[PDB]
Order: sequence, then structure tokens, then C-alpha cells
Amino acid sequence: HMETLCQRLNVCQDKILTHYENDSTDLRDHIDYWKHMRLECAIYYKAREMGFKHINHQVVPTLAVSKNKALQAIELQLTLETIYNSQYSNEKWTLQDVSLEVYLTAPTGCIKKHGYTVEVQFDGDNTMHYTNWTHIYICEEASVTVVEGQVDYYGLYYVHEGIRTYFVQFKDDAEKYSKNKVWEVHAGGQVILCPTSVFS
Amino acid sequence: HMETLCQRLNVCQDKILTHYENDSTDLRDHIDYWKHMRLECAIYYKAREMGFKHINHQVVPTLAVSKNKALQAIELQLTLETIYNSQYSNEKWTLQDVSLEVYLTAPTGCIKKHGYTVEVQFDGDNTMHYTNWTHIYICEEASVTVVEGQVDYYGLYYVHEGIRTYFVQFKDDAEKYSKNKVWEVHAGGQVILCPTSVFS
Repeated sequence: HMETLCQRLNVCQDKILTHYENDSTDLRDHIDYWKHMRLECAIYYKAREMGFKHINHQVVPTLAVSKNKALQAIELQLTLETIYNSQYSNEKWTLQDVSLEVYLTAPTGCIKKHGYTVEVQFDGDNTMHYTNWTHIYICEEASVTVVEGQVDYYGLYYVHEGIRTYFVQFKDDAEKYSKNKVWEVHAGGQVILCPTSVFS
Repeated sequence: HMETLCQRLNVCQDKILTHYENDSTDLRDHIDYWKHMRLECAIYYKAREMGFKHINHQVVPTLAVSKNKALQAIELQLTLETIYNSQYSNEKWTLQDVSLEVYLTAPTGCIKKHGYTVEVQFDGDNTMHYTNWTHIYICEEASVTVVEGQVDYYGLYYVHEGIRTYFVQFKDDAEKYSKNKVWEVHAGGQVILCPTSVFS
């Protein structure tokens, strides 16, 4: 075991680093990376179950940490596999496109690409920065549809199957930071001003 | 599309039939089968989305049917992949071992093998038949442990991580069929009789 776990982790961790070095744009390679990310969790989970506090002088996480990371790896592996079976399969996909960091940025649980900043001024440049995305992949059990990140006076949203879904509502930050609920949105084009009447 | 979906389904369905013909005992092949089962759902889902009521004169299911089947294929694909990364990977695994029929038999959500009948007589041979399993694979996010199906006066159970879990409780059938709550369990060895006092 000791040896067996060490050798398995070493092989697993070498594959992960090789993916990092190569920086491929082929979706197939990203699938294999996330499968290795998932396998690493199974190795640490077993090491922890066996009572090891380190493997090769590297900390072995608690079981709950390894379970949670394997769930994250699974979500990414599955998503990429659904994309692999769709019409979007042959696009360019970068490692950062398929990273957990992107995946969890609003809108959470979605691979996304071609991100850019939208800035909201809550009175004169409290000024917040938010990421919008031209390509948002909505993956379900047997399908995927790419939608575009759109920008409102009210926030950032997409429209999927007819349904407009806001993933950022600018009023949330305004009520947390500012005194007035009136702002100006800059997103790479005409500033967006409040479209309704403003009062006393 | 029409052509594209037809050709994809034809290729997908030929692979599924080839797995059926070959009858392998290698876990790797069962992984590939369930990936094709999942892909078939994505093809039918797209066909239905596109308004086709049949593809090649075969009925296209409603979307909800294809979504539900892809979830089932995913659960089996993931399970087999967790087994592939464990110490049980090189055992024999049959197509029936990895079938949805087995997977959903109590205890549900578990690949299992080496099943046999236990018979319970609710007074003199209402006589019920239940399947018990010598090998039950409890798969979680980053691990799998094989447990054995065990037999009680009370039912069928396994013990996982110290916790005894009944997957069949014989009192459920007795209260649904019989007048007295006293039975005799036959499971391939000594009959099991009621172990407590019986009353007026």
C-alpha cells in the first residue's frame, strides 16, 4: 500500500503536471486531466483511510476535503464529456476555460469562455468590477447549449430556452455598499443609465 | 442534421450491440458501453428538440425520458469508473453485473454480484422471494468498498463503516400480506426462526 499509493500518486501527479506543461486546446486532453484530478482524490482518500498523515511528505487532506474535490472533478469531467458529444466539441478549449476557477465564477456550474470586465459605478468613479462572458455553456443531462452573457441596467444575464436568468443583479452590491440605488454601467459600449424615473 | 443524427445513432447503436454480442468480463468495456448508452440519450434528446417524432422509423422519446435515461447511464458510468480506479478493478465483471436491472435491485444504486434467493414463509409454504448478494459495492465520491449481503430474522442487510443497513425488512411484506407477524427465513442454511417471545 504505502508503496502502491506512493507510486500511483506519483504517476497520477506526473500526468497532471504534463497536462499543465502542454497547454492543449483539445477538449479530449481536458477530459483526461479532470479524470486524473478525480483519481488523485481517490488516492488521498485511501491514504487518509489507512491513517497516513502524509504521503511522500505531502499533507494528506481530511476525507471530507478529498470527497468534495472528487465531486468537483466529477462535475467538470461530466461537463466536458457532454461537450465532447455535442456540436461544440471541436472548438478551442483552454486549460483556464475548463478550470474550477472559471467554472465557479458566476454563472456558477458552467464552462465559459471569452470573458471581459463590466464596471459599475455606484455614484462617481464605490466602483465594482464583474466578469461577463460571450460564450456560456449550459450543460444538462443529455445536452448542451451555448448562450451569450448579456448586460442590463439591472445586471448580467443570459437567456436559455426563453428564460432570462440574471447571474449578477447590480442592486445586491448597491444595497451593500452605497447610499443611493442609482448607478452607471460601463461594458465596452454606451454607458447604461437608469431607465426609469428617479425620485426625491 | 437528419443525416448527421441518423449516422451518429447508427454508429452509437452498433457499438452497443457489439458490446451485447461480445459479453466481456473486462470492466473497461462496460465503461465504454455505458458511455455509448449516455450518448444515445443525447442523440435522441437532440432529435426530439429538432421536432423529429422518429429517427429511421424508430420512436424518438420525449425529452424527459431521454434526460432520465442519461442520468441513469451517468450513474453507471461514474460507478464503474470509481471501481476502475480501485483495488477491485481487475475482478470479473459481467454485463448483467453492470446492468440497470441489478443496479436498481435492493440495495438500489449499487453494482452487485453473486446473487441468490432467500425465501420467507409468512405462515406455511404467502411465501416471498428476495435476492441477496455476496458482493455489494458501496461506491462514493472518491472510494468504493465491497460489503457482503447478510441475512436476519428481520431482513437482508449489510454493514458499511460500522453501520448496519437493512435493504429489505421482512416486516414490511408481512404487514402487507399476512395476518400474523411471524415468519420463517430460508437462505441456504439453517432456517431462521423468530428469536423473541411470541404472544397470545
